[PDB]
Amino acid sequence: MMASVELSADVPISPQDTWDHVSELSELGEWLVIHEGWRSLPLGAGVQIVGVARAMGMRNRVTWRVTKWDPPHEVAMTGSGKGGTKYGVTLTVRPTKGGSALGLRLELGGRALFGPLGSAAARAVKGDVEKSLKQFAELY
Amino acid sequence: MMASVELSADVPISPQDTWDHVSELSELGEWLVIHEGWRSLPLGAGVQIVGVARAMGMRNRVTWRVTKWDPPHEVAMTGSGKGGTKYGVTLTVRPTKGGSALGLRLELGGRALFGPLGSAAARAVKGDVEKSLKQFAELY
Repeated sequence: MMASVELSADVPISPQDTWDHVSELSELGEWLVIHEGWRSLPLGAGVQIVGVARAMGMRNRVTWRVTKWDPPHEVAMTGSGKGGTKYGVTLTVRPTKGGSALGLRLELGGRALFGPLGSAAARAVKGDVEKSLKQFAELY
Repeated sequence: MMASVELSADVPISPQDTWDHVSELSELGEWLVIHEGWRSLPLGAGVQIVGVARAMGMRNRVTWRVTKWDPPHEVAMTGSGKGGTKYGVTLTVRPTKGGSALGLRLELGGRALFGPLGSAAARAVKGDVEKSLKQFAELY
C-alpha cells in the first residue's frame, strides 16, 4: 500500500532550465524537503544510490533507484527503507504560459507514514481486497 | 492524499461473464467487502448513488459516482464521505489463459483510513510537497 500526494507549481523559466535543474540529482537536497543528502553518484535509469530521507519527522536511509528518465519531461525514482518502507518521487515538467509547470508526486508506504504499525492498516485493506476477489471467484 | 491497494485474481469464466458480473452494481454487495449495500439505482458514467461503505471497521455513508464505464474492460467509481473522506473502487477485466483476470484497486483517503486525525498525516506530507515546490521556485 502506497499513499500519494501530487502538487504542481508554475515557474517563470523555460522547460529546458526546469528539467536541467530537477535532473541535477546532486542538487536535490537544495529544495526537496524529504531529501536530506546523499551517502553515495555517476546518470539515467537503473542508477542506484543511497540517500537519507526525512518524511514525517522519521529519518531513514533509503536505497533510491531511478525508474524513469525522460528528458526533458520527467524523472521518477523509488526507494527501499530499513523497515521495508517504500518511497517514490516523481517530478514532471510541462510547458505553460510564462514558462513551465513542475509537478511533484510524493509516494509513501504505510511504514514510512506511521511506523512499523501502519503495516496493520495496510494489511487490513489488502485483506479486504483479497477477500473481495475470492468471494467473486466463489460466487461466479 | 489517497492510499491505494491493487490486487488481481484469475477466474475461469469468459471476460464477457466477468464484466457482466462486476458491472451488475446492484450485486456489488454480494462480494465487495467494503460495500455493505445501497441506500438509493438506474447505468453509466455520471450516475450518482448513495451506499454504505465498511472500511477499517469504520462504517460511513458514501455518495458514489461512476467515473468510468468501459465495457467490457473496466468500471471505476469515487465517493465522498461524511467527514470529507474520499473513496475509490476500480475494477478491471483482462483476458488470460483459462478465462479472465479481475483487478480490484481500492483507494482510501486519510480520514477514511484513520479517522479525522489521519488528516494530520495528509497535511504534513502535502506541506512537504508545497515547501519543495516553493524552495524550487525561490532557488531557480
